[PDB]
Amino acid sequence: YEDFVFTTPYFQPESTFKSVPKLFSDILLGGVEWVYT
Amino acid sequence: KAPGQIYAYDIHNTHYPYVNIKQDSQTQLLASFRRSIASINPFSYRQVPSQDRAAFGLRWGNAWYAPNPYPNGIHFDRVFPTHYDPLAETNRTKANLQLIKYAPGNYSTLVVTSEKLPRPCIRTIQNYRRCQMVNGTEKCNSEAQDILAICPNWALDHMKEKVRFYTKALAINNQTYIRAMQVEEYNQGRTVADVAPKTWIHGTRQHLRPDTMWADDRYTNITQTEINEAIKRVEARKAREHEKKPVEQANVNANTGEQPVRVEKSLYP
Amino acid sequence: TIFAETWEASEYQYRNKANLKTLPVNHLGKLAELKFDFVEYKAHQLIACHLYERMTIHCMNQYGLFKDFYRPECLDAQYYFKTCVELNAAYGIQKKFFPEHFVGSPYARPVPQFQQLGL
Amino acid sequence: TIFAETWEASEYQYRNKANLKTLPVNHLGKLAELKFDFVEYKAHQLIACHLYERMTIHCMNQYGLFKDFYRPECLDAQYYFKTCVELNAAYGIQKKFFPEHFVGSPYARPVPQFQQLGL
Amino acid sequence: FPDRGNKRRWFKNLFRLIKNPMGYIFWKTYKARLAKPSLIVTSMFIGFTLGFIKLKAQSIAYSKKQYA
Amino acid sequence: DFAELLRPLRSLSFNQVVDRYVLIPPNHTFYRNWTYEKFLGGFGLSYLILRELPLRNFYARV
Ligand SMILES: CCCCCCCCCCCCCCCCCC(=O)OC[C@H](COP(=O)([O-])OCC(O)COP(=O)([O-])OC[C@@H](COC(=O)CCCCCCCCCCCCCCCCC)OC(=O)CCCCCCCCCCCCCCCCC)OC(=O)CCCCCCCCCCCCCCCCC
Ligand SMILES: CCCCCCCCCCCCCCCCCC(=O)OC[C@H](COP(=O)([O-])OCC(O)COP(=O)([O-])OC[C@@H](COC(=O)CCCCCCCCCCCCCCCCC)OC(=O)CCCCCCCCCCCCCCCCC)OC(=O)CCCCCCCCCCCCCCCCC
Ligand SMILES: CCCCCCCCCCCCCCCCCC(=O)OC[C@H](COP(=O)([O-])OCC(O)COP(=O)([O-])OC[C@@H](COC(=O)CCCCCCCCCCCCCCCCC)OC(=O)CCCCCCCCCCCCCCCCC)OC(=O)CCCCCCCCCCCCCCCCC
Ligand SMILES: CCCCCCCCCCCCCCCCCC(=O)OC[C@H](COP(=O)([O-])OCC(O)COP(=O)([O-])OC[C@@H](COC(=O)CCCCCCCCCCCCCCCCC)OC(=O)CCCCCCCCCCCCCCCCC)OC(=O)CCCCCCCCCCCCCCCCC
Ligand SMILES: CCCCCCCCCCCCCCCCCC(=O)OC[C@H](COP(=O)([O-])OCC(O)COP(=O)([O-])OC[C@@H](COC(=O)CCCCCCCCCCCCCCCCC)OC(=O)CCCCCCCCCCCCCCCCC)OC(=O)CCCCCCCCCCCCCCCCC
Ligand SMILES: CCCCCCCC/C=C/CCCCCCCC(=O)OC[C@H](COP(=O)(O)OCCN)OC(=O)CCCCCCC/C=C/CCCCCCCC
Repeated sequence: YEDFVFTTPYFQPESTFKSVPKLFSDILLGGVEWVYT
Repeated sequence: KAPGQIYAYDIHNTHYPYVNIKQDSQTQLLASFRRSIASINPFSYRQVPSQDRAAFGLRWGNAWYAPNPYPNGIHFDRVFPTHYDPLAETNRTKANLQLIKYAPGNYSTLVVTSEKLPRPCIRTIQNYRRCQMVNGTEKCNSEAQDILAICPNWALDHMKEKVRFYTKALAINNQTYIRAMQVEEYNQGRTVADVAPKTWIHGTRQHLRPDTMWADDRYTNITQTEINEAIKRVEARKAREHEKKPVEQANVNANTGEQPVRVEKSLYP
Repeated sequence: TIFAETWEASEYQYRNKANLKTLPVNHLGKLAELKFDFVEYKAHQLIACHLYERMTIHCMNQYGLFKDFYRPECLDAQYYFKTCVELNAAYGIQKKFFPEHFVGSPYARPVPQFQQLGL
Repeated sequence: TIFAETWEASEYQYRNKANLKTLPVNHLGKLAELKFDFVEYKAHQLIACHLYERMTIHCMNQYGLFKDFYRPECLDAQYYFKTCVELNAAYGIQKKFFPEHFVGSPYARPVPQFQQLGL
Repeated sequence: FPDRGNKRRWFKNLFRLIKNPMGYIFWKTYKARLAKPSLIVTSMFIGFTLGFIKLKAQSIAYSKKQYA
Repeated sequence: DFAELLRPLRSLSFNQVVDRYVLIPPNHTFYRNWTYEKFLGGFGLSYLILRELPLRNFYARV
């Protein structure tokens, strides 16, 4: 670019329209441990 | 319907070998007396196990015996640095609370283990392999998706890593192959026809003399006069060998502020 | 940018880092601490950080900015509005350039292709 | 396989794992616990695990395997020899197929190529 | 000279405690137990003592959890 | 002595060795831990006898 070289592989513009359906995933702060007394 | 006996019982023919490791006169005398009356002694304990009765280990006086744990330099200090050396003493001193804690596994070795994948995840793999060898890979997409869905994510990470390890182990075994199957300069053009009809015994001490002067009686009749005459001859040959000497190389570890190369250590300080 | 009134709380929690902050919905209880009369529609209270902005305008219209705006109900509204738009700007950038940090992203813990399993 | 009498103690320590064991040199002090007379050369005491084996042979020649070999100095020699060849076989295999586990390996913490720095 | 009649007196009381601990504790505390507190105070002593021992046992069991 | 450890094996075939020392018929009805109960339980029985020592001095029995 402006007196600078940034080596990157060939960009694929088709990756923009990649169908990625969102999946359910819930985090439970406060859950089960490995062992109990 | 007699109880089964282990192979050790036929070696000793008794269940009560009073084996005590403590080698003092009092202990071995009492053990010999107890070994003789063990048939009618109510205070008798087995040291040879069986199917019907368990047994005790080796006795150490009144306590029990266990070998000294293999020397281990790992330890953890409490009050002051003890500089523990496992080779400085014969028997390992007991760990005091305020002095030291030794490494875990007094009697332990290094092994390789593997987790067992879940049963439902195993069944999906068996279903894919079976469907593969019968219908081919191209008609097993559904069975492949069942593996990605049912197997937990940690199992899939283990399956992914096994392929990468065995790829590494494959390259390592093949590099050993290339070094092994490489023909050295002293074996150029030599085949199995040039091998001598010798076996392992033909290279032992009886047939091939070791490189030591007193391995046999070869030099036992050598007098001092013949020694002086030999020193003259070995110095005559050095008038042709000493003419050349390798050149001193530059020191790659000159800078002490640089990570030094692990160079071959000198034979002598 | 969040293009809705509501967002999943878990989608703004970190998966590989300790969760020390959340991105909570607007605190509607602070709206009842305003002593004066004002008109507020329920259609504007759920969008992020905007309720605190409207509360600040209502407080700066009733009072000014000098010795009358300095009351606990009005200063918390301005502080919440400033803090809300700062946290959302940071979470928005982190959602855009670090989507793999959050729970629910397929890249937080990537599932391998079947060709990597060696079967 | 170690092709020398001596090895760097740090070359068999783990870099990314807790160090709970060492690979010590042969315990020469155990040789002086044998009460009987024997001939042992110093040129054989440094190579790994071999001194314990020669001690076991000396004890199995002086004593047998029954009621006379069972003394503390002779059982520790047999136990050390069995344990030494078991650890060295495990460390040797781990040195062959897992070289990046140990301190001193360039793959334990790989230094990047200059092309990866983007300068 | 010292009082030689008091020699080894701490050992002798220890062995008498091992021989009959309840008989030793009974007579050593007899005059003190002549003044008996209320049922409430006695219950609080037992309640807080056994409660401290119960928590001590749970702390021991947690140490086995950390060892595992 | 190494050949003495294999003495009970030289008189047997491989099938006899497996049936003799490997394929012991399963019988899980034995009180195997009686060996330990007798040994460690003997301390309590020995105390019952030892607590009756006619040593007159109390501190001698201590
Ligand atoms: C070169 C080769 C050879 C090398 C040899 C090396 C060894 C050297 C040998 C020579 C050494 C001795 C020299 C001559 C000494 C002469 C002095 C003298 O006149 O006697 C004084 C002393 C007078 O006692 P006393 O007047 O009758 O009564 C004491 C008072 O009345 C008070 O009685 P009390 O009822 O009121 O109880 C209080 C008492 C005791 O009460 C206590 O609280 C102490 C408790 C200690 C035991 C418990 C420890 C805790 C751990 C175990 C738990 C036990 C629990 C039991 C219950 C089970 C669970 C409920 O307090 C004491 O400390 C009394 C101890 C004696 C006083 C000395 C000064 C001590 C002050 C510093 C104290 C700290 C050290 C204490 C050491 C242990 C004391 C027993 O007598 C002795 O102690 C004799 C000791 C010498 C015996 C020599 C034996 C032969 C030596 C060779 C044997 C081989 C050794 C091999 C070693 C190998 C190397 C490791
Ligand atoms: C300070 C706070 C912290 C305190 C920590 C806790 C202290 C330890 C507590 C341990 C509890 C164990 C319970 C034992 C059951 C005893 C039941 C009973 O009725 O006792 C009578 C019982 C005597 O009845 P006996 O059987 O008819 O014996 C009379 C014969 O004439 C005896 O013949 P003799 O008079 O001619 O002999 C002389 C006499 C006096 O001479 C001596 O005792 C001095 C020599 C003592 C040696 C050092 C002892 C080291 C510890 C003992 C061994 C380890 C534990 C063994 C198992 C014990 C548990 C059963 O010996 C005896 O009194 C009896 C011998 C003592 C036992 C010796 C053999 C030990 C091994 C036993 C083998 C049998 C069981 C197999 C093992 C079981 C394992 C599953 O006393 C004992 O046997 C020992 C008492 C043990 C407790 C002593 C400390 C209690 C008080 C602690 C402080 C309390 C604070 C809370 C109160 C707050 C107050 C305000
Ligand atoms: C190896 C284990 C190591 C750890 C454990 C170590 C354990 C060591 C301690 C052993 C036991 C303590 C020693 C007692 C000495 C002998 C008995 C005695 O006291 O002589 C009677 C004598 C007078 O009683 P009396 O002549 O029979 O007259 C009463 C009449 O019978 C009629 O009564 P009244 O109508 O005139 O008055 C009603 C009643 C008043 O009502 C009461 O009695 C008050 C106490 C009710 C129950 C309190 C909870 C139970 C405490 C034990 C359970 C442990 C709790 C868990 C602790 C967790 C934190 C560590 O008065 C009394 O009955 C006596 C009260 C005098 C206070 C009692 C002594 C202090 C409390 C016990 C100490 C606790 C230490 C154990 C834990 C230590 C851990 C390091 O008391 C005195 O000695 C006078 C001293 C001054 C006392 C007043 C000022 C106390 C200032 C210090 C308080 C310390 C509190 C510690 C709290 C623990 C931490 C939360
Ligand atoms: C026609 C009438 C009906 C017939 C009546 C017949 C009654 C038969 C009497 C026979 C007496 C029992 C004989 C054997 C025991 C003698 C030895 C003894 O231990 O006595 C204590 C004895 C004497 O105690 P003291 O310090 O001298 O005080 C004497 C009196 O308490 C006085 O102390 P004070 O002067 O300081 O009075 C002030 C009082 C002040 O109290 C008040 O002003 C009002 C109290 C209101 C209570 C509020 C209750 C609230 C409940 C809430 C619960 C919520 C949770 C529920 C959850 C459920 C699930 C949803 O505060 C207290 O002292 C309370 C003391 C503890 C009371 C516990 C029981 C209360 C209810 C009893 C009901 C019995 C039926 C009554 C029918 C008549 C009704 C008009 O204490 C000792 O020192 C000896 C050793 C004690 C060791 C402690 C651990 C022993 C554990 C075993 C004990 C024996 C087995 C159990 C037997 C019953 C014991 C509770
Ligand atoms: C008719 C008139 C008289 C004519 C006959 C006179 C001659 C009599 C002698 C011949 C007849 C004896 C009958 C039994 C045959 C035994 C044959 C044999 O070889 O035994 C060797 C026997 C065992 O030798 P060991 O292999 O070295 O085992 C002992 C180790 O300590 C073991 O240590 P450990 O660590 O290796 O193992 C721990 C051990 C537990 O061991 C211990 O913990 C004991 C540790 C000793 C205390 C520690 C201090 C040690 C001090 C060292 C110095 C001690 C010197 C004592 C010298 C005593 C000389 C006998 O636990 C066990 O292993 C299992 C124990 C459970 C066994 C089941 C009990 C069956 C006993 C028989 C029941 C029926 C008899 C009647 C009931 C008893 C009488 C009321 O030697 C002993 O005698 C040990 C002393 C035991 C005390 C004997 C007291 C009973 C005597 C009964 C006499 C008759 C009753 C009164 C009738 C009065 C009117 C007539
Ligand atoms: C102990 C209490 C005695 C009185 C009992 C009264 C109550 C009666 C009710 C009893 C109900 C019975 C329920 C079933 C109990 C089962 C018993 C049991 O499990 O152990 C039996 C088991 C059988 O052994 P195995 O052959 O290995 O097993 C085969 C199984 N078919 O017995 C034993 O192991 C032996 C130990 C049992 C107790 C021994 C008692 C020893 C006492 C010693 C005093 C005798 C003097 C000795 C002098 C020695 C002289 C040389």
